Amino acid sequence: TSAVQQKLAALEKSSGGRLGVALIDTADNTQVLYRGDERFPMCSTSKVMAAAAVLKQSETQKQLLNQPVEIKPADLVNYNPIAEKHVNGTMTLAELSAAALQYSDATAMNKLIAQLGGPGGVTAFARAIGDETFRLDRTEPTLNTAIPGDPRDTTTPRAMAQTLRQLTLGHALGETQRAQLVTWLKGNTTGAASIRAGLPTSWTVGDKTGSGDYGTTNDIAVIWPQGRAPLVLVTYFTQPQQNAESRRDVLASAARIIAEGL
Repeated sequence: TSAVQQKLAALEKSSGGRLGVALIDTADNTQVLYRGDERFPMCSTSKVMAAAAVLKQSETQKQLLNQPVEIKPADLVNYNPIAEKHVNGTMTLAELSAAALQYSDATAMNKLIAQLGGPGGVTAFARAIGDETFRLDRTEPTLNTAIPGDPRDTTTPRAMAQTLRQLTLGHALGETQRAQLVTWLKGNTTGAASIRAGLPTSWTVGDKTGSGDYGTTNDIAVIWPQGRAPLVLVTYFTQPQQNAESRRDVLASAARIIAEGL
């Protein structure tokens, strides 16, 4: 095993949970995995797939991103920092995608899932871009529940890193849509303590964090270092106790191991 794999095992051993990591280095297309084929609960990170799936709808539905969507009182769920300002008003699908990605607005995610025809529509998009692993089964606020061994709303680090790469660096989206997804991810407001905390400040990062119960603490990132080609990094972490505390710091450590070791 590599020095990196030994460091990630040591990190998990000290962490009080189960760690999954996938790194793709687009310089030479090498991949480094830790528990890369085990399922982990996604929580907020599934917002990337929903926003992307709406971006893909917009490739053929002109002006879709600018369509107003009513925010109704029944839509409010567990964390609504943007949508709670718009009840009985409207937000466009672009505003909903920005709110879900950059603030982790759960109401906004439920509107995106509904725009796709439910959780099966988000999963259908994953299958259409070659992700056979991702599954979304539920909606907010139940997506924040991360019961050990439950395969609902899970993916694997390997699959999530491949999909994230195809969405941001590859050809899964149209050029305008890919750029918009990357812009949204670079403007995330919730990631300062997670992968970003383990990276040199000069590197450009787009990411989506997530957290839920079982102390589930996640982050998926695309990283443009200086001096080398971009990287894609996924870090999932979940713990055995239902009310375990979030460990953004473990994700920062995994990011540091990768940034220093590859």
